[PDB]
Amino acid sequence: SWIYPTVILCLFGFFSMMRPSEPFLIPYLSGPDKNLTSAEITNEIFPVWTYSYLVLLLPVFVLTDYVRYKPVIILQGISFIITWLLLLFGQGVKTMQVVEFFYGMVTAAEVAYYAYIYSVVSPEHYQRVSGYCRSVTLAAYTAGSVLAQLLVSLANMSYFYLNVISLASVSVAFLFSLFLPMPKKSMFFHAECYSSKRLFYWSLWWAFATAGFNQVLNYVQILWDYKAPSQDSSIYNGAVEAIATFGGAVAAFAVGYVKVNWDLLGELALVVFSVVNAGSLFLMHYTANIWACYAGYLIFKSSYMLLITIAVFQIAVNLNVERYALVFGINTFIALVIQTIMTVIVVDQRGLNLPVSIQFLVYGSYFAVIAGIFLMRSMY
Amino acid sequence: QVQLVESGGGLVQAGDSLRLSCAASGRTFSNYYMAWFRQAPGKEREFVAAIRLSYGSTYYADSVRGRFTISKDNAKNTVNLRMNSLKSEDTAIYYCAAAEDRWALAVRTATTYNYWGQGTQVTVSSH
Ligand SMILES: *[C@@H]1O[C@H](CO)[C@@H](O)[C@H](O)[C@H]1NC(C)=O
Repeated sequence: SWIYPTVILCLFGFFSMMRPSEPFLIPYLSGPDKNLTSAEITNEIFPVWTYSYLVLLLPVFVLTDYVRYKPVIILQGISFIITWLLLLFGQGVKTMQVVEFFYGMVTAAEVAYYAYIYSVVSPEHYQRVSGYCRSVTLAAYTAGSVLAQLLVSLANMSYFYLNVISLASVSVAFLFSLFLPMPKKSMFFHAECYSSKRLFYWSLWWAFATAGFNQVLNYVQILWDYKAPSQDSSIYNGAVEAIATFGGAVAAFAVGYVKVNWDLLGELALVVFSVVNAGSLFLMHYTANIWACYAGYLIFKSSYMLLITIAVFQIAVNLNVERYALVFGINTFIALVIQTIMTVIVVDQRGLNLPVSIQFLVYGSYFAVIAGIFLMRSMY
Repeated sequence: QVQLVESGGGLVQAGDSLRLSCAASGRTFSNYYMAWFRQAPGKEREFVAAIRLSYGSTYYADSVRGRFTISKDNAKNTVNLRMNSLKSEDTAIYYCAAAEDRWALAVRTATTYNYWGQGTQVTVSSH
């Protein structure tokens, strides 16, 4: 009974997350086919993704539970199709802002994909099905990155034809979406946990770490373009992305397997990994070596998954499955608020309008400051 | 007082190219936004391209994107604009403007620039 919805959802997720053009977005946007400047991409286009994601988050959550999930998933597929159609044939800065708005809509709709299985799968089968869907998405992204690198290097394909493959993949995923069973119920519509201090503390770090991680991810490719202009040197954005994703997945798997009291060792290890994230970001900033910037990105992505995995394990240790949804929804909303404030102040043209050559000094400082403040309260 | 002066505009056949140079003076210019605007008869003043002198960041309007490139020859305190594959829709008077670098600077809004040139005309004739 659980096999059919699970297999269909896993097929949709795999084909939606398989996007060979995602590692080479900056080389594509700044290439001859779009002629977008680095300042325009970083301080006018890219910030719009955070704004739309923050604005659309809560309404999409409320719509999802009430419409029984499936319709939102189909909407996510439609948004994927529109986003890549615009990416393939769009032109100018305004069109890219529309693309960013639709991508933010796509991201805000990902809650339906993971919340869908609750209403169609028995509570006894929740763990394995959720693990299956997460692993399928991770494998899809890694395979897409590896294929993107293989085609660019060996096959010699252009960045235009990488977006054609992504459009075909998302179209197939949408075609898979129209066959999922309609959920017959929902957790809230169709059926005070923060009072605990531990939940508040762990939620805070998760929210702040997630904000920093998403801010760094949105601009890491622009930093690589700055250090190694794509138009004159060989680039390995697919291989680097694939290796970083695999390292993060291995770190997340390792966290679960090794058994240790995270009530006592949680804060020390967390602070250490925040310091490691700060050091990797500082290396990315200062280092003039493109290989060192790749290594720093790998270290940051692997260490963050070491961090967020422990944070999520500590948050959900006592929460109910019903409470997972709203607690984590609030936590991602607050992380989006923090990221929006950061983007407005730093990256936005209405703030400091800082180029990518200085942003990563602010992100390393951000992570170091996170670790420093969290370290306090020890004595006195 | 800052003083912007342009040169290079002229009568150019449609499809050809043209270069425009705006030499700022009266001050040491390292923390200024230097931009180009244009105005044709019966229309409003339109952004063309801008450059950040400190960081070298460049901005373009989608109308001229891919054809116009804005650079900086600091050796003479001049910001240059090269125009390629000109069309009849590019006929206008071009004004270079200078804005001080500071917090919350709207690069493309003409009201942001407190110094403006006398304007150099570029009329594009289609045979
Ligand atoms: C971008 O600029 C290049 C060189 O100026 C030009 O050949 C190309 O057609 C332009 N592309 C677009 C879509 O603006």
